[PDB]
Amino acid sequence: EAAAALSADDKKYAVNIEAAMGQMTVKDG
Amino acid sequence: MREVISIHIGQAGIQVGNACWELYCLEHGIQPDGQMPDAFNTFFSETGAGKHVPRCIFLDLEPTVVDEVRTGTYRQLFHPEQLISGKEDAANNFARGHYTIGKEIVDLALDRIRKLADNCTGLQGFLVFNAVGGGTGSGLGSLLLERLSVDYGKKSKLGFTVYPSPQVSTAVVEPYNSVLSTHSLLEHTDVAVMLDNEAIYDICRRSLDIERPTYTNLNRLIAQVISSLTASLRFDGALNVDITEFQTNLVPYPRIHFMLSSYAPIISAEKAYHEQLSVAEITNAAFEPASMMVKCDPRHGKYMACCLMYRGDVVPKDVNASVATIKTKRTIQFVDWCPTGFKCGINYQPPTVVPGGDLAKVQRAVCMISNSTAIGEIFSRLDHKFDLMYAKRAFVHWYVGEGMEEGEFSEAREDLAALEKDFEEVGAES
Amino acid sequence: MREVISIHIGQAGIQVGNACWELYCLEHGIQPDGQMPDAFNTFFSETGAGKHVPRCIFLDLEPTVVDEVRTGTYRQLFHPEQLISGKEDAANNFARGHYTIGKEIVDLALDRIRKLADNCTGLQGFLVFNAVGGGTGSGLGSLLLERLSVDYGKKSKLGFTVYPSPQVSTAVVEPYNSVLSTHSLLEHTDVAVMLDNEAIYDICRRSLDIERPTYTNLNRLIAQVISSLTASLRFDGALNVDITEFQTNLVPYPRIHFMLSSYAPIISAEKAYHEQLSVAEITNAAFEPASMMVKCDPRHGKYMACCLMYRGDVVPKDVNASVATIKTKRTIQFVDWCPTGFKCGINYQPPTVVPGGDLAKVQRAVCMISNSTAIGEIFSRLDHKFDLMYAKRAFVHWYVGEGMEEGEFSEAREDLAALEKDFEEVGAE
Amino acid sequence: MREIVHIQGGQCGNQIGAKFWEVVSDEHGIDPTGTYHGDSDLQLERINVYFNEATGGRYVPRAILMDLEPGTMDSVRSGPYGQIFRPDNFVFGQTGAGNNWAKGHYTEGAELIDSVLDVVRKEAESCDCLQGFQVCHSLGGGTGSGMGTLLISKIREEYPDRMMLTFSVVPSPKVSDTVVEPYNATLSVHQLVENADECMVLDNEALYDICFRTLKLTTPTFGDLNHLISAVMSGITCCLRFPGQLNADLRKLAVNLIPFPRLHFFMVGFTPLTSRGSQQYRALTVPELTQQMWDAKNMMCAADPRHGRYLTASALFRGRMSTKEVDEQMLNVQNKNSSYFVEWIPNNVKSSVCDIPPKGLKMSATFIGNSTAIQEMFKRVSEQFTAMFRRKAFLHWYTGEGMDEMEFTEAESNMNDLVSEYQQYQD
Amino acid sequence: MREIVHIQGGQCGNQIGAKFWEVVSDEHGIDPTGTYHGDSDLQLERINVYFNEATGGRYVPRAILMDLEPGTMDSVRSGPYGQIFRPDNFVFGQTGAGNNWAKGHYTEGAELIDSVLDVVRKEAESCDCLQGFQVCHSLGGGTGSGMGTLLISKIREEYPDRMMLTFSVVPSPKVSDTVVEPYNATLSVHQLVENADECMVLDNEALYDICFRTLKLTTPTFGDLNHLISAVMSGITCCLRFPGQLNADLRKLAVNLIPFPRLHFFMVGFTPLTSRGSQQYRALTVPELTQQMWDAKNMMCAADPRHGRYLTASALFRGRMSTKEVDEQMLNVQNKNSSYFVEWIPNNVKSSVCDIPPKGLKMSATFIGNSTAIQEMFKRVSEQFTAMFRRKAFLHWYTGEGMDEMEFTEAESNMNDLVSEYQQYQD
Ligand SMILES: Nc1nc2c(ncn2[C@@H]2O[C@H](COP(=O)(O)OP(=O)(O)OP(=O)(O)O)[C@@H](O)[C@H]2O)c(=O)[nH]1
Ligand SMILES: Nc1nc2c(ncn2[C@@H]2O[C@H](COP(=O)(O)OP(=O)(O)OP(=O)(O)O)[C@@H](O)[C@H]2O)c(=O)[nH]1
Ligand SMILES: Nc1nc2c(ncn2[C@@H]2O[C@H](COP(=O)(O)OP(=O)(O)O)[C@@H](O)[C@H]2O)c(=O)[nH]1
Ligand SMILES: Nc1nc2c(ncn2[C@@H]2O[C@H](COP(=O)(O)OP(=O)(O)O)[C@@H](O)[C@H]2O)c(=O)[nH]1
Ligand SMILES: [Mg+2]
Ligand SMILES: [Mg+2]
Repeated sequence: EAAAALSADDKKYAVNIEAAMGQMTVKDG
Repeated sequence: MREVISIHIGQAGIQVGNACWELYCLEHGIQPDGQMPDAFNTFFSETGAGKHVPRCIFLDLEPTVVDEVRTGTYRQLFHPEQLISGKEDAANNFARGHYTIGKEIVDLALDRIRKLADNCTGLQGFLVFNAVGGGTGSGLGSLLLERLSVDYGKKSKLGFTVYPSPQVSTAVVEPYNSVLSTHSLLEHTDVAVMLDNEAIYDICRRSLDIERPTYTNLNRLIAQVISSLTASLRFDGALNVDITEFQTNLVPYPRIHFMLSSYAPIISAEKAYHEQLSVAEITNAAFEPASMMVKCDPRHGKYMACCLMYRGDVVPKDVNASVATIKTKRTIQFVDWCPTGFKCGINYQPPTVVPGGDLAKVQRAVCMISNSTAIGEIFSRLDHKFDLMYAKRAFVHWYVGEGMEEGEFSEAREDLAALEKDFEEVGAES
Repeated sequence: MREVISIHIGQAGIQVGNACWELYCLEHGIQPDGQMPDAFNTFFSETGAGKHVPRCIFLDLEPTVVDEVRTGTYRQLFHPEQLISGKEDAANNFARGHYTIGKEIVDLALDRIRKLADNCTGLQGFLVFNAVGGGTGSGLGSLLLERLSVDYGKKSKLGFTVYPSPQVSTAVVEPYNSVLSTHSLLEHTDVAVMLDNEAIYDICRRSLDIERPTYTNLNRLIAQVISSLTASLRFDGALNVDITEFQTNLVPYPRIHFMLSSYAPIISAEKAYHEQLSVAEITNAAFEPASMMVKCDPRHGKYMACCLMYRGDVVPKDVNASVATIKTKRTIQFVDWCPTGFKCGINYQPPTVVPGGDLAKVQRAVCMISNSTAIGEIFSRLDHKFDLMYAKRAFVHWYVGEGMEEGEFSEAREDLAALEKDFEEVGAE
Repeated sequence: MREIVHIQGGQCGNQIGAKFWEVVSDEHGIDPTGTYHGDSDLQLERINVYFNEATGGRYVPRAILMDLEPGTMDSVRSGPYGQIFRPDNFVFGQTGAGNNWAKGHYTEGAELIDSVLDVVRKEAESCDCLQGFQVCHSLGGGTGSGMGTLLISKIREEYPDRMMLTFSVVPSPKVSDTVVEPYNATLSVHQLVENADECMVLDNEALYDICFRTLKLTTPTFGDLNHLISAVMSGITCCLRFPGQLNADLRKLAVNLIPFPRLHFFMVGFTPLTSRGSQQYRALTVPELTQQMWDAKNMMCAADPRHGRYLTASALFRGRMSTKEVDEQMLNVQNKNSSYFVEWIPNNVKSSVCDIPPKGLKMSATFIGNSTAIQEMFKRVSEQFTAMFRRKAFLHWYTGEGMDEMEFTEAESNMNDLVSEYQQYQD
Repeated sequence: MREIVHIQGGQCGNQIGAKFWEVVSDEHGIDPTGTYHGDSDLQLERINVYFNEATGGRYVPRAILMDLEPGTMDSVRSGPYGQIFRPDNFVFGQTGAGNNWAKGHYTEGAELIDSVLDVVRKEAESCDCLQGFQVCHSLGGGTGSGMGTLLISKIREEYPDRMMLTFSVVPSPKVSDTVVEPYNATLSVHQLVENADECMVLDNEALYDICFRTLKLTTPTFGDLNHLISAVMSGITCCLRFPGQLNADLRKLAVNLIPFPRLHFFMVGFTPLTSRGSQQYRALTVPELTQQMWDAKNMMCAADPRHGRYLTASALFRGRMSTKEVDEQMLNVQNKNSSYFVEWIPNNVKSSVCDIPPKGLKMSATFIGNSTAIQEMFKRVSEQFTAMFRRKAFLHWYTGEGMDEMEFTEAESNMNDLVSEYQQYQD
């Protein structure tokens, strides 16, 4: 018991913003 | 001792008052913290040694805009408890601002007014800054206007309300809230000085030569008018025109009490070096329709009674020479029963310039505040929006839920219809 | 020379006593060691080579809170057995502190009081601090008030008492021990002044901008009320108001002596710079229910007899002008047959601010201790709780167990019914 | 001092809400660890609207995670920006709804909606002044539709004085993801109009159309689509979190968008979207956002806005703008093509300005439009349900849990009620 | 100068009373050897409540451990913190009752209760002022029930002006640890009503779901169960041994919580119960304490407080707290739901604040509830006792040692008296 104190590539965002939101590096076309 | 208290309700009210006390603290030389390094007595309370607090209250149902005053550049100047907040906004509803949630917050606003009036020796008038197009300004503003009328009875009250424009307006239920507010202003507000946003946008576009005007630029030069219409109390001149003079000279009838506005010298830094600004030239610019602060044509109506306050080095004679040239012009008109129509006020202190402001240092300034029958047109267009819209019972479910009744739109309709009957009748010759 | 013997009884007495003597040591400049680094004679006894000993007994049946003073910052200030402790406490039982466990400590309590009254030349009065809800404050507090009247008759017995709040209390037997001790308070205590805790909670959160106050924050401005009232004896003023002047001024009847309190300047340090200190609206703030020390609205009742005690640079003119305005204020109501309803006592010492205190240093101060008919609403709602509790005979077996009989419940209630009857017919026009 | 209750339900709602708090915590400046590091002091001032203060500078969102399968719950907590969530708010079942509205709403949702109502009331009573009840779920699924709409129905009785946003996706007309969606889609609408004060209609085919035609991304994943929703979902309450020259809460939008209680369906867009090929070629100005804001390509609804007539509108501008430029374009679009707008309402469009833009973006805005074009989305679902109910196909699952065909007739009757009232307003 | 004598009886008493002496020795700061090693000087202020000064600064507890079986004292001395007890207090037997109340009370107790009142009397007049006695025993067993309650009866005859705490554990509702539990429970209740000044009930399944659902541990052992039993008993006497703003001695816990002398049975609950994986998300504020303190799940008795109202409530706060928020939260819960409180006692809830918190934690509370919902714990045992007795089941073991069924009829007569009077005051 510790009641005294605690003491304890799937997402693929592919969207970045540089003065306008676009694509980081991956691909386009 | 002259003293005037000002109240600020609605998102228009605080943001106008942010620029109002920005110029007020600059005329008297006090630093923004609240120390001057007795014209300050009419706007500042001399608190102890070196500390001054403005004699105004800020109040808004929305807790947003109060915090940026509380965390802005005027955190130390204002009194920490004079700033009045709310749990939530009235949300463009006159029902919420007047009945449900403003009621729990109007009584905390009423007692601080009593704290302000008890501190001063002799109060002169009431200034209210609001917008009838929204919920908080129209709702709590009317709610306060009931309370101050019965408590501080028969005292002169002068109002500055930002009405909807016929073209530029930022709310759908905006014609509903203006109609419901006008049923309260006519029987209670003594003189209502009108305001409109895009007329001040237009006076920033063609005069100050800025193509990107914002709300900060409009409220900065509104404060120039407010200081000009209270410039007689602060500084000495030829003809002092106080708030007691302003009502009894300019409102002819109990239900005919609306008012225009003008401020003729509005000149940028580059434009000032070429304009020859004499009393005759600045008088002609104020009466022209392009320089007013509500978009109404005074040619369409007729002027009822006019009042002019001159600031700076104005000799008392070319002001009378300008009046004679004004009255001999056919393009300006007066109603037939008012032969004497001008009140002259001269003050000697020129308007100050805020640092970073687009207004340049001008040695002469005139503000033309006049009753007119052309204010029927800005009330006819706003009523024309309501009648076409109320025929389908649109947007009523927001209103009847929060304490209002369905029929209350009808008395507010005929009250404005009676006002339109008054404006058309009194402008008719006989 | 002038002298008052402050007597604190019970746990609530110690915490207001630890705060009062924290204020008395600053305003006279008494160091916690007990040595100065004229006016101290009324509150301290100069002995030996410049050593100052308080004229106060901290008697309580629980040996815990009194031992905190013995291990606190003020170890060298108070005389050791001048503080008095018992082996076991009453635990909010009236029968314990009055009959079975308090009777063996009263004989030690009056032994110290007799020696305290012997050293002082002229004892102007007694100051009583207790809580009716506590078993020591009710039980031991009553038997001390009984024996003090027998030994020292006709002397002033000024009392400040902590009544339970209507909304908030911390014992279900607080309605029991309140009116059971109140029966002893009518016949013996000369002047009783009420302090109510939840009213102080509103004062701290509305005015002192402390969102989360504690008892130490409550007792510091409770102590500020006490120092303002006794400030006339300590420091000379424009019109001094002694304690003997206080009883003859606000006791119209020997039963009607329960009076309220108020303290006007209540602002923080950051809020003091913006507020304008002037006895115009400082006096108007005292008559507001916000500064009211007991949670009862004064505009239901009528202010019967009022006393104003003023501190600092208050000129006598504008205080007499502010009295004229508040008399014309229809919101404040006075009884018709007492047209003179004010006492104007001004002292020339501004209050001393404690380090770490929530209150700001101010130049002017008002203490409005006033008899009123709206204080009977406190006794009525205290009585209304007693009808619900006594009808089902709850918590009685401890009261009848420890020597105390049962018939005094009818007798204690009969006295409180006599008070509420008196407060109604006298206040009537 | 206002705060918004975000509640997430279903497979669709949980993954979007993972992306929603991903960008908001980044916009407010708090790391995935849980420590505030926003360098701007204006962000830290209004933190209580979406974040509860915890010990050590820690913040936890005012959000719940509600689902019937532990798969979505495990997927949210595994990735980054999922550790910040409340462990107690991770309420979860073991059955799984499985695309049945009867299971989500009545049979297996009932025994575990009392547990989710326990943590909502726990979170609601802890905070000071409640503003709204914003829900992100699905209408064509089974977990977020059946349990969400019952939770929508249950929460309206507990707090009947609060606004509510429904970020609820709609099955696309062109493609489908569930075979038995229009049974579930129609039966969620019937329980929705009676209690939802407003609806934020979304779909997926518009997000694919936005991310391919405008962002020039041939392979968009759910990271791309849910980021655009997350950009919108922060933009609706933009005026609350930050100062602005003309603020607007949820009820400011609510009064300015619905003439009537039953016409509370919207279409939503997000204006500052540039491809990386045209990253340097678009001049970011107030004229340039609004020429894309009112474009039909940028809407996040299946409806074509030019077919329907706009009934109201709303604009949530963010950043440093001159309000004349804001007000001129809104008046310009009303007079350039008034045939696409209403004739019997003056000042159709509402506007607001927030003084703080989102991260990276200098200017941004969010369009909220109640139009008659949402009828085109309803009647596509309505014509599918009638053709599928006339023979009672796929109904033995639905009637097996106690839901009669009489409710199905009531759902279609209310489905026809919406398309009746929008259509003759457009005439 | 208030001294508390601790008495442990039987297998359950000697094992879980050891862990009560584990936490107090850990909180007062004494090592397993017996010397002081605390940080502050506050701990040494009141040591005399639980410990005796001896040679070399060693502190020996005021505890007598007593049972009929020798197996427990093999476990008691061998465990950690087991050396500190005096061996003269280690009085034991040789036979063992074996879950029989008759052997403990009459047959094999009679040669040993005379011995244990010699040991108690030696530590009685050794100290200055007896505040009273506390006992923690078992009711389902027999070596701590029959042998214990005879001691409880005998010390009230000798020392009638002192007070009794009985931290008695009752049989669990859904599971049973012993077959003959309903007999030994009801025969212990009949003796504990007129002899014990107050009683606090602990239930193992009430501990079981707490240690799993709220503490989020997969497999708590018995030591984890006894810790919350040990934690609550230290919260009983927190105001005695330490200073505070408002002090509640153990006589205050009796005179305030008990309206009538028969209605003295309580229920207990430990407030700050958060897991290791959920602590850092939670903000340690007194609103978070009061919501957990009044929760039904947090109580350590078999009763559910939504069934029956609280006649009187208490709270033993420990630490540096703002008493305004403490006062207004109890005011709020009295004003939020006045149905769940007994109406005819105004302001039912008592609060007292101890200025020092326990070790590690900084803000804690200990709820004491004289609720009328605990008659369900009486009634379920009472219906078990009637059903077992009506076939005279398991009776030849009891009546063979000196019992007759007259007491069993009398034991039921006080058992159903309690549930009748507890229900009477609820109405
Ligand atoms: N000239 C000027 N007008 C303003 C300013 N701020 C707001 N307004 C006007 O106020 C109108 C909105 O009405 P308000 O009453 O101020 O809105 P509100 O105070 O937030 O009240 P709610 O919308 O109900 O919360 C807008 O149409 C603006 O024209 C300002 O700073 N200057
Ligand atoms: N105003 C104020 N009241 C206090 C303070 N401390 C305790 N009290 C009050 O005292 C009441 C408790 O009764 P006490 O007088 O403290 O009890 P006691 O003196 O210990 O007497 P016994 O409990 O019988 O030992 C609480 O309800 C509080 O309202 C304090 O510091 N300030
Ligand atoms: N935008 C978006 N939509 C999603 C996501 N996950 C699922 N959906 C939508 O959810 C719909 C299917 O719903 P379903 O999985 O049955 O929801 P359920 O009831 O929770 O099981 C599909 O039309 C998807 O478009 C996501 O991560 N992002
Ligand atoms: N918490 C806890 N309870 C126990 C423990 N041992 C026994 N009990 C309880 O005591 C009852 C059985 O006790 P028992 O050993 O028969 O007592 P005894 O034989 O008379 O000393 C069961 O109902 C258990 O709930 C323990 O180690 N911890
Ligand atoms: Mg507003
Ligand atoms: Mg005590």
